[PDB]
Amino acid sequence: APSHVPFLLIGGGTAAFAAARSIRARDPGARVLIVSEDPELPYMRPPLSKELWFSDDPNVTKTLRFKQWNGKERSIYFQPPSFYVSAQDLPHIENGGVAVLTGKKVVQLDVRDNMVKLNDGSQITYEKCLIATGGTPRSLSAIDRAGAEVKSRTTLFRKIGDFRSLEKISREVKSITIIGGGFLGSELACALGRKARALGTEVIQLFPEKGNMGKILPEYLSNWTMEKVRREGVKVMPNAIVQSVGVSSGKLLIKLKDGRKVETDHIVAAVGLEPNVELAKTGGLEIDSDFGGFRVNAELQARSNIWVAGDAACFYDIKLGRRRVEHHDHAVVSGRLAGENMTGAAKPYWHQSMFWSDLGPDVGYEAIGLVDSSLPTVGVFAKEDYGKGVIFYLRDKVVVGIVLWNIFNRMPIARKIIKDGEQHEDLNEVAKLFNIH
Amino acid sequence: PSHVPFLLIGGGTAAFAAARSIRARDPGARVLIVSEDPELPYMRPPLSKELWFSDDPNVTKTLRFKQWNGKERSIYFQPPSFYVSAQDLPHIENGGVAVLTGKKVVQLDVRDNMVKLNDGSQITYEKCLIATGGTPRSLSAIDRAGAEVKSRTTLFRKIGDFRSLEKISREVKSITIIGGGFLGSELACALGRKARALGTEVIQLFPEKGNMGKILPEYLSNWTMEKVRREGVKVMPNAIVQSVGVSSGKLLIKLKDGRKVETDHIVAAVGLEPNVELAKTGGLEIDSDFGGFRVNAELQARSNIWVAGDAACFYDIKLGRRRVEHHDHAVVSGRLAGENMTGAAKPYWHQSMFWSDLGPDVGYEAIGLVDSSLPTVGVFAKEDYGKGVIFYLRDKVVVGIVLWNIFNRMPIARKIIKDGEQHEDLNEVAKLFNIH
Amino acid sequence: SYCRQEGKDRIIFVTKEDHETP
Amino acid sequence: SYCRQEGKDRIIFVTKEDH
Ligand SMILES: Cc1cc2nc3c(=O)[nH]c(=O)nc-3n(C[C@H](O)[C@H](O)[C@H](O)COP(=O)(O)OP(=O)(O)OC[C@H]3O[C@@H](n4cnc5c(N)ncnc54)[C@H](O)[C@@H]3O)c2cc1C
Ligand SMILES: Cc1cc2nc3c(=O)[nH]c(=O)nc-3n(C[C@H](O)[C@H](O)[C@H](O)COP(=O)(O)OP(=O)(O)OC[C@H]3O[C@@H](n4cnc5c(N)ncnc54)[C@H](O)[C@@H]3O)c2cc1C
Ligand SMILES: NC(=O)c1ccc[n+]([C@@H]2O[C@H](COP(=O)([O-])OP(=O)(O)OC[C@H]3O[C@@H](n4cnc5c(N)ncnc54)[C@H](O)[C@@H]3O)[C@@H](O)[C@H]2O)c1
Ligand SMILES: NC(=O)c1ccc[n+]([C@@H]2O[C@H](COP(=O)([O-])OP(=O)(O)OC[C@H]3O[C@@H](n4cnc5c(N)ncnc54)[C@H](O)[C@@H]3O)[C@@H](O)[C@H]2O)c1
Repeated sequence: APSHVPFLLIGGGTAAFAAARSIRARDPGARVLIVSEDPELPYMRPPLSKELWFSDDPNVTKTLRFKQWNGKERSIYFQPPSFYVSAQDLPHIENGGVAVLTGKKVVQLDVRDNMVKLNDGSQITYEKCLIATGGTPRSLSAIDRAGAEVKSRTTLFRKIGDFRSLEKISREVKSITIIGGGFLGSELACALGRKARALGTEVIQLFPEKGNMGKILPEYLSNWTMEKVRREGVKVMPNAIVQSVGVSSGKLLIKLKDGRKVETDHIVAAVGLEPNVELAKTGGLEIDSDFGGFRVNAELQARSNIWVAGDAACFYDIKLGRRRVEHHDHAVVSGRLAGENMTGAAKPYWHQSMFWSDLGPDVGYEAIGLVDSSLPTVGVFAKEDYGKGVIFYLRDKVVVGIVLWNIFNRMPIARKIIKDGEQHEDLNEVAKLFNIH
Repeated sequence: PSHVPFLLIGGGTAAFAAARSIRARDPGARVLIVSEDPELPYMRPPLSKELWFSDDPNVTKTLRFKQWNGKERSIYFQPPSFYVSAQDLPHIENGGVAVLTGKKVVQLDVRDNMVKLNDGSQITYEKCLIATGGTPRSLSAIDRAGAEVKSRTTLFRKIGDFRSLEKISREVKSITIIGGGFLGSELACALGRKARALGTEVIQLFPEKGNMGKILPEYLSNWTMEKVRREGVKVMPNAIVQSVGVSSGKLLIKLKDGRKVETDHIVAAVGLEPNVELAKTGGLEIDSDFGGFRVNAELQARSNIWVAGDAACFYDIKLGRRRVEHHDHAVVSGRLAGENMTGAAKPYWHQSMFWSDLGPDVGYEAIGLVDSSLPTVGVFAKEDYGKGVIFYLRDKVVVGIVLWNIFNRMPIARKIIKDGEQHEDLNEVAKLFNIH
Repeated sequence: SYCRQEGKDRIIFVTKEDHETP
Repeated sequence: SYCRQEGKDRIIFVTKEDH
């Protein structure tokens, strides 16, 4: 709506909200305008897959509130609507503010003129711009070739509306099949398994890997986590590659290449995230060819007045190399860094971001740095019960990534270990700083 | 020299172009060039093309050559009177350009805007250009050979190498050039001219099938190889050097095919390795595919650090990610970098060209992505490849043009490159060039 | 004005009057 | 307390005595 805005953030999400908060904190009076293609105000995604499913409140799907670890409870939105101002009053309100253009998609970006054009034909001029478009759920090819009925009965799970639809389906239908054994697939499988055990329905999870989080955890840990998810009330189906999806007898029927058929009433597809890089083509922005997303430097900078943060930002870490991290805490830290650099504070990615996952009561872990299953791994465990322990990821002999397995308040130690590459020869002593017992 | 506004780390073509652009946009700007070489910035193409054909016995000392119009010119970009002393640079009125010769930047600290010299002194900057170029690569066989062989091997990059090679060309009866790239072919032509003047022997060998096999198509590279052979040069295509050893008091190159090369001197022109020693200290990203410092469309690596010239791996919006090791590209990149450090935001828009003259019968200009891997369409006037133009196509789009033995036709090629039109037939496009 | 295709590289020969002809 | 090696994976079990 406004013709000109000093700070323009494209996309309404975790990275954009963090960037707006940093910009307003270190630059009081800044006019920040968030252009979100979705009608919802910025909100955090993790509750939609972990906390909203375990709420005792029957009407949780309408209020979107949940209780965090302490006694306090909070809504899924980052801030109430009173926090944001209208885009009309943004140029005139004293001491600036943050505004959201909900339901408006940036379709054209011009870097030389510092201008964007929306889906309604409106044009906004900017001084500094952040591209925090995040990503969109990838879709299975067998779902696409299936037809229209299957796509109607298939759910790509990233938004609040997707959460509401899937919750209503779970309350209604009996069998639900999760496709993908990654983060979201495993979390949703655990939540739906708990719901089914409450009700008495069937929940299935299938993936091509040998275990849950096969791309993150080593194979023994993957198998252990798969057993825990299986005892969470989920019929986990590993080594399953989807080839066909087709409605039979009024129900979905997944056919796998190994010859196993799976009859279900609904399908949830969590098969990765495709970064939203549509603005690059019209804006002449480089796209990283080996990690995806907008290619930026150590300071999350793409051009003279364009930064990229979040899942769409393929950045350069001096310590660990070129990375793209699709995680909530990474979105927060990258948004804060991008806003700080937008307000003339040139600083590279230094504070490493972590992520967490709770796959049932007995699986809860944290991770920092390069956590990839292809890296060599050394795990030190207390007292085949992989209950408590710590896992180190090594490039040559330096620790680049650490997984804290069922041990809590140990993040400072792992952060210090990763910060100073010491080329550890023996890894029992470094595991000793973690009070595993 | 403790603090300078503009700091150019590698003294050469790109650094001089950037200094001139900075002075043009910003009157009174203080620019300091830190050159490890003791020589003031100078242009390199004469060292391999023009200083050899000069009709002056004192060409070693004068370092002067004649241009197209016939006016005599020094290889130095400007006389020493142009440059100001680095001691008086902060105090000189209306700024100036100063060169710190014989000083190498060994430590680069991106986070404190600081550089440490090999002598231990430290310079703080506001805007910094990494205008370092590269160093000539070395053969594995030469490196693993003895000390006598390395004594009789030269890496032709600077003025001292030119003077040395000319002295050997006068005093030695046989010279072998390793490599068939740009520098190898140019030195082959110059040394062949000298040998025909004297009666001596000149050898050039390379793994490829012809000269500039990485730039020209195979037929054009073969034609160019025939031309350089008729320049009075022994050219040996498809040659892989296994070992080099001193036999009978002279160098003996043993090829992987079994053929022996008896020679008295070796000039190794086997590519350029960009000087990325500062990246390790400064934590600057190095491009894995192209090498050199990775920068964006505006030749920018970090908030206050730009990279231009030979060591810059940049993103051209029209054609993609590139690293171009050429004199005119060095000038254009220096100009763009100086504009950006002055406070502009211009991306790489004006495409840079390059030229090569391999004897009187070979002279060409090229613009855009000129890679032998890309498919090409060549239109030639009237087996003979005398005059014509070659179009390099990515997906039906002209990404590069080689103007073959045609002059004053670069504006048309630049216009063709500027538009992304998918031309159905290129004969109609070639009709814009009156090649006949 | 005859053509010739070798791999990914095509060469077109053109006469002065063929170039002249619209 | 023992150490096992499965390819690039190294699993070490330690008791309370090993701190
Ligand atoms: C269900 C779920 C649970 C998760 N749980 C966890 C967890 O427990 N832990 C964890 O670490 N991570 C978790 N994540 C990942 C994490 O939440 C995301 O990686 C992070 O929120 C991404 O933030 P972002 O701001 O980069 O992108 P997003 O949050 O996707 O925001 C992008 C926004 O930009 C909009 N947009 C896109 N294109 C355009 C355009 N052209 N113009 C305008 N607007 C546009 C989108 O519609 C959207 O509003 C979870 C993700 C999901 C989906
Ligand atoms: C003999 C010869 C002939 C050529 N002919 C042609 C031609 O006909 N056409 C054409 O298009 N191109 C030609 N070129 C290529 C062209 O000259 C180069 O591409 C161009 O000079 C590159 O400029 P630059 O400033 O990037 O690097 P350079 O010109 O190599 O300058 C780099 C300088 O920085 C110094 N330096 C490096 N590291 C440091 C450090 N850490 N601290 C301080 N100083 C440092 C180097 O010693 C050197 O002085 C030729 C090159 C040569 C050698
Ligand atoms: N705890 C957390 O950090 C957390 C939790 C939930 C979601 N997330 C984020 O949400 C996003 C969505 O998660 P996701 O699990 O869909 O992606 P992911 O990147 O976490 O894992 C990809 C999963 O999809 C599977 N997959 C890929 N291609 C497939 C195919 N053709 N057929 C079947 N399976 C296929 C993989 O095997 C793997 O199980 C990611 O960005 C993720 O990081 C993070
Ligand atoms: N006319 C011009 O534009 C021009 C003229 C001279 C120099 N230059 C520049 O000078 C620099 C040096 O040129 P160059 O010719 O040394 O490199 P180049 O990049 O032109 O080509 C590399 C050459 O080295 C050869 N080579 C590589 N490894 C080899 C090996 N192990 N054994 C044998 N041969 C090997 C290759 O086959 C090829 O002939 C380049 O940056 C070039 O662009 C440009």
